Amino acid sequence: RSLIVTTILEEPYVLFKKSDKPLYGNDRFEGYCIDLLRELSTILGFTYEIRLVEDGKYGAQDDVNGQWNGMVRELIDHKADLAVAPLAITCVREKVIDFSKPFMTLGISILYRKGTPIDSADDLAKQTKIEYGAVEDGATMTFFKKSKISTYDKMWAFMSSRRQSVLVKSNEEGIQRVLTSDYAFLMESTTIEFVTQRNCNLTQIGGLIDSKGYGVGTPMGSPYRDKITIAICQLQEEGKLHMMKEKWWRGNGCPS
Amino acid sequence: NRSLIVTTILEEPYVLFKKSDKPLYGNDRFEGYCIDLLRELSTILGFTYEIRLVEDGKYGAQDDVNGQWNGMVRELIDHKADLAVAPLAITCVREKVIDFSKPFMTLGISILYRKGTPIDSADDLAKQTKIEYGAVEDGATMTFFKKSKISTYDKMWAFMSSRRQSVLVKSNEEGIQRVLTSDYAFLMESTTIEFVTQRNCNLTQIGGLIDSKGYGVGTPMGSPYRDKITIAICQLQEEGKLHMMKEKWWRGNGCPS
Ligand SMILES: N[C@@H](CCC(=O)O)C(=O)O
Ligand SMILES: N[C@@H](CCC(=O)O)C(=O)O
Repeated sequence: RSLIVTTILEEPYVLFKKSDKPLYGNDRFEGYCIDLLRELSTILGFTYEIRLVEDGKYGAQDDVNGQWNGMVRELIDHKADLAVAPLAITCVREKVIDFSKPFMTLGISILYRKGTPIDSADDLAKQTKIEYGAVEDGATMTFFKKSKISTYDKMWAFMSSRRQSVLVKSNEEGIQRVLTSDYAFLMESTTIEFVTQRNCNLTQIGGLIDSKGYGVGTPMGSPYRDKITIAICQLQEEGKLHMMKEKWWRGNGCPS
Repeated sequence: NRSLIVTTILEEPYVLFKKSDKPLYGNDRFEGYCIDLLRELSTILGFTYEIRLVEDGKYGAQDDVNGQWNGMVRELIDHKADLAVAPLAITCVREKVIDFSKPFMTLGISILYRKGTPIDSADDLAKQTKIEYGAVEDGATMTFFKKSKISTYDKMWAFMSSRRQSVLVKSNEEGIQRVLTSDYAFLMESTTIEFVTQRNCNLTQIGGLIDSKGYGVGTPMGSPYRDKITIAICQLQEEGKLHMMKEKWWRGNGCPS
């Protein structure tokens, strides 16, 4: 039996492979998470079918009714066996789904343009001329919501009282807003690293604000979770996780 | 309920002896990021505890021949302690014999040497012989190099293993003192490197993180505290408390970097 693997389109983790002819099935995707998924299947010996989350969402809990959406809800309802995606392992998701050990470490940081007085979230928090936000219903947005730290709680009051105007639906939308307006985008440092190598005008501002991991998600209590953690340890041991990251982030396009 | 026995090891700034004129007793002897963490866990979960330094002074690694563990790891396996609240690296070989909470801090292995050196990576360090290098004996960093199949790290282990008696040292403080007085580069965890370099401007990290892992609270295999501790650390992490404690103990922030 074939495991259903739910994912989401996000460069350079998961993308449509470019070719002159129609591609079908798993063959039509490529990226870091497609390579990882492939290495996992050959270690653990399963077959799989990749499907993109119908929602287009990562997975947040809505306050009004306590229900999840996105990739998390797909695993909650057992419509997927695994989620191989840049899905952040967070405490609020660990209550409803299970994660393998992280296959990559990252943090929330700020994507903005080179050449400004802003050099930390602290500088953003204390003003309102430069708008900022994050992907709505992602892990970054939940960081700000739960923090009892002045700077981050103040950034959440700002974003919160301007939801319909400063929260974006995807990273690409946030990236487009940084490039076309006075807007700073809170997003994950791994993605920022990929993005600032293709746009020399963009830069990560300040350091990492938190620290987290991407792990493969599974429904709560499933037995593949421990198998997958052991496969990830082996790939880490062998340097393959590292090789996969140089391959997908290879692009000495801009100066660092 | 009885007090939990917590095993730990002296290591600035995680765990140290409070500075005082008069002598202190029990738990009152210690201070540090870890001791603060322990204190917070105890009130979140409601337990009393007694802190005991690991008898053999090691974090824990496996014997070459029989594969028996030593250090804090071995104390947990043997049930001599209920928890290990220390900068204990969560690693795959350790997870086979003890349980860890979710990590309260992430880090990686890096290199500590003097500023001014042309060495800029472990690959650089492996190809020369004027500069010696090593790690804390019987900890997660030594184990990393010992098990590595990556060419550069395997080359380094061949060196540290042959000069073992001299280059593997008993603690971070001993390795740091070797960096400051001899041509010796020290393989160690980035959090600790960050503590040191912020306070001594003659010292620097060389290269990036050599690998990546977290610190976690160790518990004996299958203990019920594991999930309760994970739950507490999540509370502390979400709200911003771990960050506030990191800032309190990594105080020194004063060098070009
Ligand atoms: N990777 C995030 C989505 C994007 C973000 O929140 O920055 C998640 O797992 O929710
Ligand atoms: N923190 C390490 C010890 C120090 C090191 O290996 O550099 C451990 O848990 O073993």
